[PDB]
Amino acid sequence: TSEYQTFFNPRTFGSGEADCGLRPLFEKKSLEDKTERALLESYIAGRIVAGSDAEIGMSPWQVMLFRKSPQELLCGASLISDRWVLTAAHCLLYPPWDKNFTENDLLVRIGKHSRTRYERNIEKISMLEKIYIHPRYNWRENLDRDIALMKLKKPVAFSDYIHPVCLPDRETAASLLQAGYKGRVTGWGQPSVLQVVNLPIVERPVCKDSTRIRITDNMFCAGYKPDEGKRGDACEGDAGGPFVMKSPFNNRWYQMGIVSWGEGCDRDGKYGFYTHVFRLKKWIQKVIDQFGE
Repeated sequence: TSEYQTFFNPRTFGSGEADCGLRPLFEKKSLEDKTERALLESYIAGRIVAGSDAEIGMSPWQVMLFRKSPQELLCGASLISDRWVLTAAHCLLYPPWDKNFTENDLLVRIGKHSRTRYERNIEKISMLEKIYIHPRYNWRENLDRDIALMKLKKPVAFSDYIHPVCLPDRETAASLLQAGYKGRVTGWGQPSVLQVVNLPIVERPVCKDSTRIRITDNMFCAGYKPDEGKRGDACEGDAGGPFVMKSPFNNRWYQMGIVSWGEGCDRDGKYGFYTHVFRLKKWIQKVIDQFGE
């Protein structure tokens, strides 16, 4: 009994929205992951330090984006439906590096927890029907509008390990997406299981002051001041993967950001910059509706 008003047409979006952002191995079993209370600034088993290993099923919207041949790990991504996947544009299109991947170059692995171990009946491979990149994606400057959608060849089957994440409404965005609230990034970064780091959202004027890159409203930032030592490293989060927050309103995980880039990954305190998913919902709806059926 946790209420959620679906936003998208299941005809174009595929299925998954009504039950989005509730994890089968956690919210559905009345269980909690080892660090989610830390997002509430509450510490129960001791200060963890830096980032740590995710538990089986902690992040069932996690999607890895691979280059087909030769098989190499390109980026993170997130599953928002059985049919649609979110990622960062520069993962696919980056001219300064002569990077321009299309559907045929790529596959996605969904449901993985380890990496030095395959997963029977657990991880799914899936090919891509089509890639959609924001047309005002700016790679020349600041990575403005760093967001892309990828449609799966065939809809994936949801399991305990595969389940989509929710996308925010105005009210959720207005309330969760503010300084001092904490979010969560995940990445593979030699570590051998998916790493989780929790990070506080940083105020816009401080984000603007940490860098000479022009920061636009299509971006937010999270992390700790260059002062602040062994805390939690934003740069652990793989480019294009999700920045997620738990709504106290309804116990649901919402994807607030797409990991775009890191600032000062060579400092004591690192800041992460994220594509503002809510400011882009308009564009996401536009592509799902045009291209989803």
